[PDB]
Amino acid sequence: ESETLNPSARIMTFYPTMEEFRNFSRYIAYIESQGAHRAGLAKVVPPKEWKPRASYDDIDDLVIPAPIQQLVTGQSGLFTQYNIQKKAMTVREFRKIANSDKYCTPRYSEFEELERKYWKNLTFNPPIYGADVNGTLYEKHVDEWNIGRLRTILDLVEKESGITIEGVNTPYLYFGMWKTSFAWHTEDMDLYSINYLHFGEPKSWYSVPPEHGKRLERLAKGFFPGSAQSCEAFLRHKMTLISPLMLKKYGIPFDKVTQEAGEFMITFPYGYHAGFNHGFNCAESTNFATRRWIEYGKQAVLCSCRKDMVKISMDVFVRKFQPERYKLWKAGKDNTVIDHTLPTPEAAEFL
Ligand SMILES: COc1cccc(CC(=O)Nc2ccc(O)c(-c3cc(C(=O)O)ccn3)c2)c1
Ligand SMILES: [Mn+2]
Ligand SMILES: [Zn+2]
Repeated sequence: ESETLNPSARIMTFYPTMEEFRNFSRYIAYIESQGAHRAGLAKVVPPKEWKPRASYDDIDDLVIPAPIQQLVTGQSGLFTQYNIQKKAMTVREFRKIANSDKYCTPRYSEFEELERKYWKNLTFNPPIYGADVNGTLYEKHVDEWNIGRLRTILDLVEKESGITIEGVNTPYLYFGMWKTSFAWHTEDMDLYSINYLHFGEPKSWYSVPPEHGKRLERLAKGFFPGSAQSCEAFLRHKMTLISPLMLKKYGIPFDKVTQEAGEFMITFPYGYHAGFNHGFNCAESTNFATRRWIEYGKQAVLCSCRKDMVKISMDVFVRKFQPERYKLWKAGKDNTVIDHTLPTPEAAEFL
């Protein structure tokens, strides 16, 4: 029934109308009814009728409080990325640097060409990434797909505890330049992710199907035995880069997609993704949830070596949506196995 939907677990692209696009949670259930989640990542092109801001020509004095210089070390498809924190910076300053001859995009024809230059020049001339900036670039009046208030059940965290977790139930802005990267990771508590590329050069993405996630971890634990012994989930450190050739060489299935300005990317629970920016650009993102996430949340393996890391209490979710399992769960007897192929319950109206 569900194992027949998207059996190649390939990344799918959707073009909703305006009526379809009005309701966020339902559209997510819809693309899951089509098996999009099996790829771990999906692209949703919004209608030409739509825009979250009239103009971005007024944002150059916005502060990037904590820019990050990305220093990559390693060879032949395997890399560790170190962060060097630089002093605060404005968007206009960031733009100048990004566009300067030292840091700007090299010339290319096909995307494959830029892909090769990225994996060969990754460890040279470390770029600066304006990541994890608190804020949104949506006008306050836009009610469709507003990253600051998506109204999913993730709201239960704030609603019943008051806790805000920056970037997780609040938006982050990312200012990229050529060769800035995000390492292999799943989301905090294995939540969903949504990413909107407001403007600029493209952002390319790699993804591994959730049903093969463990194979990627097995491979990673084998290449970084030291890290694996020191932490139960070292990939959440967001430092590990692994080229597609390396994945191919060891038979991890993956897919890749390029996100262009004005497009959304959705990641799904336990979907490993990575990628890099093509040039100066600006993206907004946050996490969200569906009822299907709850079981992922109950089973997520967290970082065990840093106290700073993100942990959401699952208790309120299991009481409200799985009350008959609560005593079993709280007593450590909930042996439920996850089927990565089943769509979230909210998809019932489409099947
Ligand atoms: C010691 O290493 C770190 C510690 C704390 C925070 C970070 C920053 C980070 O990668 N944050 C983050 C956390 C979760 C994510 O989903 C993304 C992310 C980033 C992008 C992107 O760069 O556009 C795309 C997809 N995901 C980024 C690194
Ligand atoms: Mn992510
Ligand atoms: Zn750790």
